[PDB]
Amino acid sequence: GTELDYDTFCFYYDWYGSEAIDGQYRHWAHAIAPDPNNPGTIPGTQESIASNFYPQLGRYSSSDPNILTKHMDMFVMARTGVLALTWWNEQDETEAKRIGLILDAADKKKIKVCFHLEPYPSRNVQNLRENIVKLITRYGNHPAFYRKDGKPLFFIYDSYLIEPSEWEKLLSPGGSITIRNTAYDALMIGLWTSSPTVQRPFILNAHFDGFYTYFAATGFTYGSTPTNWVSMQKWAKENGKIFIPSVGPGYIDTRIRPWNGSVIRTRTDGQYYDAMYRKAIEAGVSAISITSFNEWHEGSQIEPAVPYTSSEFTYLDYENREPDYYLTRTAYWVGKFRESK
Ligand SMILES: OC[C@H]1O[C@H](O[C@H]2[C@@H](O)[C@H](O)[C@@H](CO)O[C@@H]2O)[C@@H](O)[C@@H](O)[C@@H]1O
Ligand SMILES: OC[C@H]1C[C@@H]2N[C@@H]2[C@@H](O[C@H]2O[C@H](CO)[C@@H](O)[C@H](O)[C@H]2O)[C@@H]1O
Repeated sequence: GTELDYDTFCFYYDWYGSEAIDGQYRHWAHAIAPDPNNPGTIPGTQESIASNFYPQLGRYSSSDPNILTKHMDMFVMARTGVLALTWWNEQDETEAKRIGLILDAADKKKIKVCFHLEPYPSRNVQNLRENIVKLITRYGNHPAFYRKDGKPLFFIYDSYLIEPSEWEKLLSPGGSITIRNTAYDALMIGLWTSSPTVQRPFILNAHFDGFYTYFAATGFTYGSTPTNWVSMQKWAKENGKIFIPSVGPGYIDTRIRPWNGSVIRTRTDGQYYDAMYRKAIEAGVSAISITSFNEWHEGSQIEPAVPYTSSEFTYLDYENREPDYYLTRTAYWVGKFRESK
């Protein structure tokens, strides 16, 4: 009852910086988003960071090998065997260095790493293919690189921004630039957002291998409404698709999106997380994703947080629970998920 689960994916963000390592407390400092219907910036000082919560590890660097060790030990505590790494195609030496550091640290703990392909500028199926080839070439032989039944796995965020007719070229076995039957074949997991009438043909026509839902906030989309998960799984099974619902402990992003309060989901001392995780397991899925390890801007993190009140902000915290509660509660749910597999 302590081993890692390799069908449990935890979304991980490597974009945090410190002045010492990165030259700026990157992401702890963050622009405040204008209201879609100034706004200024959060300066990323000790007192004022771009989160409604406050990390136990402080304003850390994602490139600090000592932080990475600590994070891998947290994954072990949570029993989450796969780190699903945000990937922004920065094409810079700092990105390349950090990915290697994360793979190296993960391997010491038998954690695996897969990539979460983000909506980088001009993303399209051709440069996606080239980037999948690059990632598999660079990292595919690393011992921590994830495979499921012989295949890499990628999550594709906001996949609906690319038309199914383009996806088909990459993901159908007959597609013009197919990855199927090549050295670069992979399980491609697209984002299910809206109603079945839209999403079912999208997924089929795009030739995705499966789908995930991402959002930690229940009801934000059809896909992130857990009462839909039984029927989504039924459809997945009938159509040979892998459904990987995303569960999270809460949501709050109002430091960076002050206009977005309607998306707040309160943690209620863990009861929100328990409810969402239970629904995923009851749906009878093969794999679960966790939003998130450390999306601190969106308040979905399971990473330890501490009480903190500064002269600039009174942070939220884990209340009646201890800082590592969400790690240990994840481990509880991983056990229940395994019991179901
Ligand atoms: O606008 C706030 C909203 O922004 C982000 O989500 C956007 C997009 O990535 C999603 O696919 C669609 C889903 O309908 O919504 C937005 O356009 C997220 O940061 C989200 O959590 C946030 O509420
Ligand atoms: O990993 C998928 C998304 C997770 C999270 N909603 C953000 C998206 O990133 C945008 O918003 C971040 C702040 O929450 C911002 O730092 C980043 O630059 C944005 O691209 C992720 O795409």
